[PDB]
Amino acid sequence: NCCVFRDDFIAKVLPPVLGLEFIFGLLGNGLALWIFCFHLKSWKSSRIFLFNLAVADFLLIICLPFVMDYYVRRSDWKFGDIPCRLVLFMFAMNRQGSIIFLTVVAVDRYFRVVHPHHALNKISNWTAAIISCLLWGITVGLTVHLLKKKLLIQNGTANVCISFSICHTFRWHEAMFLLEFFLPLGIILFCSARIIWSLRQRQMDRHAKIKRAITFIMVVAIVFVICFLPSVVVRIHIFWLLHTSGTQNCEVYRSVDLAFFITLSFTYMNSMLDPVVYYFSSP
Ligand SMILES: C[C@@]1(c2ccccc2)OC(C(=O)O)=CC1=O
Repeated sequence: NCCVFRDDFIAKVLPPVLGLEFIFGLLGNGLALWIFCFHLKSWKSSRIFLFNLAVADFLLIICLPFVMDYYVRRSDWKFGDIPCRLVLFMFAMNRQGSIIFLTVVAVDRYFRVVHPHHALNKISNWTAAIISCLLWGITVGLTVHLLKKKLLIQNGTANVCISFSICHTFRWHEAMFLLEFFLPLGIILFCSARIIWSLRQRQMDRHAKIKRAITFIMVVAIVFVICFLPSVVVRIHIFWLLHTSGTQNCEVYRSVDLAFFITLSFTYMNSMLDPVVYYFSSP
């Protein structure tokens, strides 16, 4: 009897917003994959990591119509009782996989400006594919547990495919939702701080085009914070009522859960702005 409910205001927000993001997501990341496969004449180590970033976003954009149909049925999973776990495993894997390949690019850019002579900058394509394959391995390590757990809680006659329910339990999925964001913020922000400082200490900033390069190092951090921070702060807010003054009354959870469910739409926006900021902007 965990806190699960639905409202009508979200039905006037999510179906238009989620559908609109799907149009931009498919045209953006779909076109980006076209250039990588048939227009990139030299596949270096740096472009390999960026390619995986587009694959993760595309695997999430293709699943946007399925989750969109969930709301239009008044929050009812009409079909796919077993695919409910599948359609949710493909969502957390894409979200976490995008973050992992988002920090790697930031880490890769850090080693090219602060340690120009390091041997890591000259790794061959294969070595950049063995590392990339191992990164995909750890993505499913923290996500395949969705299949083991049972899902589709029945509210009498309705079906809801939700794993972010506001119920007082030490769930690994909820805890991993907080580690997937705080830890990269301690690496992405730190790496982007030295890149925007080493390029300034050595006076390379002035009288060069590199001003644009410094600008887009901060743009990446801005997009990451805007897309993921609001979802986290409303998740921690739920934990406050869950730990103290909660677990009994479901009315206090109504406001936060509705905000959390809507704020989750911020996450599928980083999969739309990534081709605009990462690939297309760069020459
Ligand atoms: C909205 C939702 C979803 C996913 C697939 C099918 C229905 C609903 O997306 C997530 C997620 O982004 O991880 C958790 C969900 O409950």
